Amino acid sequence: VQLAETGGGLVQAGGSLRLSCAASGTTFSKNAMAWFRQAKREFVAGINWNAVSTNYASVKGRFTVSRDNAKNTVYLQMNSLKPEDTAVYYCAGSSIYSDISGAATVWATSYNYWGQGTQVTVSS
Amino acid sequence: QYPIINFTTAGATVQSYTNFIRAVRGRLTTGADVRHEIPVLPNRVGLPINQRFILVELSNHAELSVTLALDVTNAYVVGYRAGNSAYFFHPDNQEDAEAITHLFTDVQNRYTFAFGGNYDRLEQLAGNLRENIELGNGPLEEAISALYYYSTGGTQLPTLARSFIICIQMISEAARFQYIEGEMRTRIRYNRRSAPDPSVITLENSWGRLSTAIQESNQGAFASPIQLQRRNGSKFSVYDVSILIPIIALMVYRCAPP
Ligand SMILES: [Cl-]
Ligand SMILES: [Cl-]
Ligand SMILES: [Cl-]
Repeated sequence: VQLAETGGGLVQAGGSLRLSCAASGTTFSKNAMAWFRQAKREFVAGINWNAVSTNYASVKGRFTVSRDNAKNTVYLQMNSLKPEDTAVYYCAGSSIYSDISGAATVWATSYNYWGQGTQVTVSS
Repeated sequence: QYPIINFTTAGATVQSYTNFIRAVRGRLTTGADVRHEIPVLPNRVGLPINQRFILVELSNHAELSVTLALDVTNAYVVGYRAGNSAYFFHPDNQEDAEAITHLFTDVQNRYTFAFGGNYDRLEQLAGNLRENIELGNGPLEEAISALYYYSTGGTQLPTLARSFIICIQMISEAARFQYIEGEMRTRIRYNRRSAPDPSVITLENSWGRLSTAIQESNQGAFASPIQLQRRNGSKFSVYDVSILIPIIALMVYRCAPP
């Protein structure tokens, strides 16, 4: 599996970023996706194959996760950014599970493919 | 709480496996609906969720155990529970998507696979075709182990797919066909394991087609004959329901009983 990410870098506060991740070759429309972040590597957001079920970590009401199966893309829209959100953000996926529910949702081990991280740094 | 039928591969005898399959059939259908002497499974449409599944508890001499969930409409495995986790094949519609959430509700972790439980997909994952995958009490014993260890992290995908293929055939297909049940009793009898021969494979492939033909039949004669294979791979056609009465034990519901 190949991943391509866009978005990241420095943003101020109360300001926002959009992280985007394209995936292939895999069946993306069939895959559970998630976003993780590090400092210090934990679960941020996650979304099932049909995007009718989503989970969030500290980030609730700010970050929203999205996907377009047409493009094999998953998104993280981050709003109201605070300095504590500074981390390296990784997009994760499972070519195995379409939906991961319960505790296992947040285990990095539930996801078998990973994008390289992007530094997101929110200044005071 | 759905009905539970318990079977152990430990000390498995031809009789205990026959009693097991008989009991599985008994739970799949009331037998109220028969067509040309063959019992029809409950009609999916209108079927209340509390009646939708049965549970098959498998255990071996290793004293590992797993719980299979079977859909009463097609007699097919939709998922299973091992320990604190439940795993489900990818549902092909919303209504199936909803049904399975009533299965194994007290498990800590709940997974839905990206793939369905059809042989074509499982074969691709297991790396082998059904005709290369051996069947018997020995293979069921191992399959049960592979399934239990999947929940602990000790089982790779290909071995899981292979273990599904073993269970589905020795449970689902055997409940569907007296003929397939028969070949399994034979393996147990001689304490042997072997890949299923062409007669077994073509029956499996033809179950939906035979359910349709039998239920749409005029007088018991098929409009279109159905080609099957014998054990030795030679081909012959079924023109009539009479010859299948010894063969097929259950049918998916294709239409109103007239
Ligand atoms: Cl195996
Ligand atoms: Cl036959
Ligand atoms: Cl008829």
